[PDB]
Amino acid sequence: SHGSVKTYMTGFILSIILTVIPFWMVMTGAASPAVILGTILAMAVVQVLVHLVCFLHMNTKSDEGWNMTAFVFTVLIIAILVVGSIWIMWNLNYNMMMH
Amino acid sequence: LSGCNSALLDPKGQIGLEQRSLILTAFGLMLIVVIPAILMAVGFAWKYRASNKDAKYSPNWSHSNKVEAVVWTVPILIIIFLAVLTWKTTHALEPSKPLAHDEKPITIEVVSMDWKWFFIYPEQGIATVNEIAFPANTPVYFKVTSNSVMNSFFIPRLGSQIYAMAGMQTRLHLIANEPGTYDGISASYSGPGFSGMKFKAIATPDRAAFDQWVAKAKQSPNTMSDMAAFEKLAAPSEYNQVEYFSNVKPDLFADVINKFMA
Amino acid sequence: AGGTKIFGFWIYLMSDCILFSILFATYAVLVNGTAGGPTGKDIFELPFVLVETFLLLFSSITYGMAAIAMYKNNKSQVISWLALTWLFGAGFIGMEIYEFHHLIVNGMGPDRSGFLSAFFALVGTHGLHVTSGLIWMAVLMVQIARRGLTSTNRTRIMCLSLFWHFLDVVWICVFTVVYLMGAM
Amino acid sequence: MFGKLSLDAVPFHEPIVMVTIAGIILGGLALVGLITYFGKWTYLWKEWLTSVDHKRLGIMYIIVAIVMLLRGFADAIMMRSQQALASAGEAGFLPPHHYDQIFTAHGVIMIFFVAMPFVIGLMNLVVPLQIGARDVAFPFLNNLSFWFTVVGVILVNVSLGVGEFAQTGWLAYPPLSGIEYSPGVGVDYWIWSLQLSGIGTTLTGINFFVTILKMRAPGMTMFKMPVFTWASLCANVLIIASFPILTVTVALLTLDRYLGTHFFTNDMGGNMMMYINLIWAWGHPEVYILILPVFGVFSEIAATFSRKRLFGYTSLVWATVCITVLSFIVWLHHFFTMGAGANVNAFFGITTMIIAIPTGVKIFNWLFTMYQGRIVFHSAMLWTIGFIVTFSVGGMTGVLLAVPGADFVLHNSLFLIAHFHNVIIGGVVFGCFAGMTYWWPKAFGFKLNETWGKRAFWFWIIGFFVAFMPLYALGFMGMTRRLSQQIDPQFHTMLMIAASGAVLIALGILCLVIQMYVSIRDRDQNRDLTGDPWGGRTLEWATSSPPPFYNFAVVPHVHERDAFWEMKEKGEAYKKPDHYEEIHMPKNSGAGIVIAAFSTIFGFAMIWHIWWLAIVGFAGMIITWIVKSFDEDVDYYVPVAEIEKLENQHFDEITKAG
Ligand code: HEO
Ligand SMILES: COC1=C(OC)C(=O)C(C/C=C(/C)CC/C=C(/C)CC/C=C(\C)CC/C=C(/C)CC/C=C(/C)CC/C=C(/C)CC/C=C(\C)CCC=C(C)C)=C(C)C1=O
Ligand SMILES: CCCCCCCCCCCCCCCCCC(=O)OC[C@H](COP(=O)(O)OCCN)OC(=O)CCCCCCCCCCCCCCCCC
Ligand SMILES: CCCCCCCCCCCCCCCCCC(=O)OC[C@H](COP(=O)(O)OCCN)OC(=O)CCCCCCCCCCCCCCCCC
Ligand code: HEM
Ligand SMILES: [Cu+2]
Repeated sequence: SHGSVKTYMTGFILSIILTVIPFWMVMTGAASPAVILGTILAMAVVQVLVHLVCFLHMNTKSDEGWNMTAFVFTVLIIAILVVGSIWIMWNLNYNMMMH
Repeated sequence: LSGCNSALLDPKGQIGLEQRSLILTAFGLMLIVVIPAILMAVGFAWKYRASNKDAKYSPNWSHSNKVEAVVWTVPILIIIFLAVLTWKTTHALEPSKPLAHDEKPITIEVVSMDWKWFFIYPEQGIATVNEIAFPANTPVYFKVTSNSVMNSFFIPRLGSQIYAMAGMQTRLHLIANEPGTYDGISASYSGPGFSGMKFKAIATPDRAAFDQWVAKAKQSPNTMSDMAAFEKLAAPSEYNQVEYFSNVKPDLFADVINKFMA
Repeated sequence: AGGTKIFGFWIYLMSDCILFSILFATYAVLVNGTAGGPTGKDIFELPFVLVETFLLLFSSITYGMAAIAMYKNNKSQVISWLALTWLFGAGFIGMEIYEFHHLIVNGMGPDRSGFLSAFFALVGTHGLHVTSGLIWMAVLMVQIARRGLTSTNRTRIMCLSLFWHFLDVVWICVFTVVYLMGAM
Repeated sequence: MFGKLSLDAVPFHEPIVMVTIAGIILGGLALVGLITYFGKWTYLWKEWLTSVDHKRLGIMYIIVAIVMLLRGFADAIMMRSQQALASAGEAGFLPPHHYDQIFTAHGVIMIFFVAMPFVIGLMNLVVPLQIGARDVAFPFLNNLSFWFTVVGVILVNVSLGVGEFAQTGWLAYPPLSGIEYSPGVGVDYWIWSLQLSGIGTTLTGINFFVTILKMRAPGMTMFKMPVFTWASLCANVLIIASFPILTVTVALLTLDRYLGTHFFTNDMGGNMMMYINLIWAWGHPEVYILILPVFGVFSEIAATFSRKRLFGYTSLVWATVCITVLSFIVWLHHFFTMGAGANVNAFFGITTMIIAIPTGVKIFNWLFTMYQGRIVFHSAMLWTIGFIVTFSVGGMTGVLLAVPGADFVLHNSLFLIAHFHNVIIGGVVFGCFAGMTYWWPKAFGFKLNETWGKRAFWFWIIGFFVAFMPLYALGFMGMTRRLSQQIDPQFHTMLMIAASGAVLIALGILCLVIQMYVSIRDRDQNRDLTGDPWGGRTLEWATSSPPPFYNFAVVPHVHERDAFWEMKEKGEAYKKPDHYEEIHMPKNSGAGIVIAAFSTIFGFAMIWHIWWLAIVGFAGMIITWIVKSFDEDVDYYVPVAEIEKLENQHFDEITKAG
């Protein structure tokens, strides 16, 4: 419900070590593009996670439980409309080249 | 749910004949759970209506298991065999999948113009509008595209359909097991004049009759040998009658797509 | 009374997650619709995208202090920490419109490719969400100063806490899918 | 005014569209005359229009659907006649420019404005009553939602008057709807009517979700709710999750039509297959927003007129929940022919048959609610016995389309058309007519006439099988959707039988009007007093004939599943409490029509390129919204004296007829 001054300043001192490391690797160049793409995506999920945990304070005890439930269901609708659409429009683009 | 001499229930192609035997398989794999469901809705509404004091009235009967598990397993045991059949037929009736036959396919390139079809023969060199021709018992290779809004190449009596988009090559494979003159249509709405995209697929009885059709096609004063002649056959017109062009520009079907891709 | 609106606003935020998801699929497909135009690496000034992010990451901590002050019943501190939040969101919107102006007055506008269209409608929609949040936060400080911290203005600070922190959660997916994953 | 608006936009020389826009301007003014004569303008502003009351909003939602069921059906009966004339020689009376605005404005209307605010019209009237709540969770958001549904009607009912409507199909496709192939303002009327009505219907999907979740009675667990509330809960998870796909797939089309962007064009990067993908990613889930609340209307009519507990309550709930999640991984079966591979066609063709198992279990649960019971043949139960027979065939022919091998020959064709008419007319429409006659004693006080409701079923179900089974034998003969000129005369004998069936549907709509008229006239004899005319089971039958502005004087304490038929069985029904307490009701707000009236200006200005007016309308939508927040008076306490008076009236009516 409530967030202390320690909930912040620990998701803020941690979200800068996650908005600089990708913005430094992908900027100056530090590894193969197979590892850069993995880093800027693994740190892109951990930062969203720390935001959901410490900025939009999100436990399982809110609204009798329908606070993490609604989110976890909404992620399942994004992962279906995005991965589905990308898969379809990759199968559609390939099947309409000049074969 | 009817038609004994219709198009889809009396096809003259192999792609069409293997879809009829697929519709009649689903129609019968579902009459196992629809004929009872319609018979029960009538036999239960009558046997227990309001005045039949000869049955059992039990207004305390919700949870059962012999009638809840056998009713939630017949739909399953049906859809399961209706799913492997779906997979096998989809990986066998795919438009892109080339037909198996000991005869070279006759490639036809289909440009869906504004309310008229345009069929190019890249090997023979002819390019006719609103009419195709190919020998019976011989696969064909339709490379369907569009010059305008999205159409749908469809020959109902011969088999499947395939969409047609502006810069996009979609492929279709048909074969006519019997000669005749099979109707064709556009299976997707295309604008004011879509009701006139009606071609005729003259399937010749042999190859000698097809060569003599290309002959009469390559005997016309018209000539589609430039892009400025293609843009002349793009003025929005309706109910375009049959029209045989002549010696065509090589890679013309590739030049139609290579203008929504530059 | 309250808390039922906050949950309804969270459900609206889920609908908004899906809305933004549709725009991340349209960009995932049209990212390479760069016909004869500028690709990803050519227009993304990466430092300029970093300074935007730090103007939005500060825009969440400065609001968090406003929420803490509201929980401490310190209306003046609530206004002070909300007026500072509207100053970092304003900077982010200024840099966003400056980027969209540098792109348009150089020909690389939304009608140049399918990419720039899919880029102006994804980042532009986040900009519209941020500017709606700014209009909301400005029309909310007028009510905090006028009335105080009444039972109806404590919900609007928490209904805006979800909306304003969420705009910085979408941005974590915006600079990593549009800017980072594009300029890589 | 300014912009593209000019007298060269109103059809003057066209004879058909000149009589219509002269009849609606004559009927819509005779309405004002009748209202002003009886002086019912103040009463129609303080009680009905500016109303935060789910009962009075679930009756105004239906009145819209009923009054536009006639507008959408006249589109049908005209394009059923043109196909009967264009199939035999004659050219007809609808040129391909005026016919293409007919099947477009008939799918857009009868989906978004005759089927959508008829399902929402019942989820509004009955859902706050079943769970035991005194109103929806957000009252003002409910009036605004309704007036945002109307704001999409004043844009479609005006499209035939000034300008034209889309000529693209009810789901206007990218390359044909772009500004290069449909440059007139016919898709702008399609855009800003679905956009200003999608924003309004998304806010009404958040109402009934939060209402069903955090407004239930003290004791109604998630597995003791009525099945209509459960289905109206699973049909709002499909509104919150799918309609955002519409407010973008449309918004991406406006930019493609206003700013010249290249989202959905076919040149310079645009994929015109991304629209066909997104619009169906919403399109499908939107057909379960219509059929799920009808799976609830029929779950309670069978369990009521058969005098038997609903068979397998806990198996119907785990089917609606499945259908709620199984309806997001099936949306590709609408473009099997587009050209996707054999691994995505076959995958999206299997998951759209797995979604038929829950629907089958639902259909079979109702068959056993009737198994050993006393099936009263009230007209509301007549639809349910007819809905099963008219929906099993639809589902059977729709799973046959789910096979992508049999969907290549049965794509857009007069076989596709008659499946989503088999499952809609046999489904939603029967449920929208079975729930209209079942809850009519709970919305007005009197019971609908029966000898005309029966005659309204034997023309709708007879006039269907004789109007769309001909549209089942035509899909096998090789016809296509949206054909209106020079139809091959081989389709003639099947298009005349399909025309003599829409005449029976028209006779079945005339019977509905006659039924409503006779029931409204002879109300003082077919009058319901005790509030439980049928012998219901859910809590909405514990109130009076019209339930008061507050639903329940004291929130009911539910202990079992059939919350009312359990109180009525043990005797603890119609019991008078000792002390009533003042209720906390919302205040009727007139700032919802103004936000909507300021939205028709914005839509009508963005359509006709009147920018100085679009700016003013947009500002007025976000000025009446800013000043609505400064309104610190939005609730009032209903005192105990009025509650005592109403409850004593109701208990008198009960005890005097016991
Ligand atoms: C109320 C709306 C509604 C509903 C409920 C349905 C129900 C279904 N629809 Fe239909 N449809 C609807 C409305 C539409 N459909 C369309 C088009 C459409 C298409 C596109 C075909 C093509 O590419 O052109 C397919 C594949 C289906 C399939 C189905 C399926 C599998 C169901 C399933 O829900 C049906 C399942 C029901 C059954 C099976 C129960 C009966 C059987 C029993 C008793 C159970 C026993 C178990 C088994 C038989 C499995 N629909 C379109 C296209 C719009 C336009 O383009 O015109 C619309 C609007
Ligand atoms: C461009 O073309 C278009 C139109 O043009 C006509 C449209 O109307 C429309 C729809 C717009 C409208 C204003 C039509 C909506 C109104 C109606 C009535 C729709 C048509 C309805 C039906 C065909 C079904 C019948 C429905 C009804 C409400 C019937 C109305 C009630 C009655 C009593 C009609 C009476 C008709 C009869 C044949 C019996 C009457 C006979 C008597 C009373 C005998 C005595 C005679 C007298 C004169 C007293 C569209 C969308 C369109 O695109
Ligand atoms: C481009 C079209 C966009 C349409 C609108 C967006 C533009 C401006 C956004 C709205 C104006 C700014 C904020 C609203 C002004 C004041 C709002 C307010 O008073 O906040 C308090 C309110 C708390 O709830 P409560 O007080 O109980 O409400 C009662 C009366 N409203 O708060 C609330 O609960 C309600 C306020 C919710 C804020 C919603 C903002 C949504 C932003 C959407 C941006 C649009 C993006 C375009 C997407 C299309 C895709 C291409
Ligand atoms: C892309 C479309 C472009 C079209 C142009 C833009 C259209 C905008 C013009 C219309 C203005 C937006 C709607 C105005 C009202 C917003 C809803 C609202 O006022 O919230 C009230 C609700 C609390 O109200 P309640 O508890 O019911 O009691 C009344 C006490 N005042 O507060 C709550 O409980 C919160 C629950 C809902 C939170 C806000 C609802 C949506 C936010 C604004 C919608 C903006 C639309 C943009 C995209 C549409 C998708 C929703
Ligand atoms: C009342 C009886 C009805 C009749 C006679 C009727 C008739 C028709 C006809 C003739 C068409 C077009 C056929 C074609 O495209 O070739 C059509 C299309 C359609 N109908 Fe109906 N219809 C009826 C009821 C309904 C209902 C109740 C709904 C939904 C609630 C509905 C939704 C649609 C839709 C979505 C289309 C597609 C329009 C398009 O292709 O753009 N109809 N109808
Ligand atoms: Cu579907």
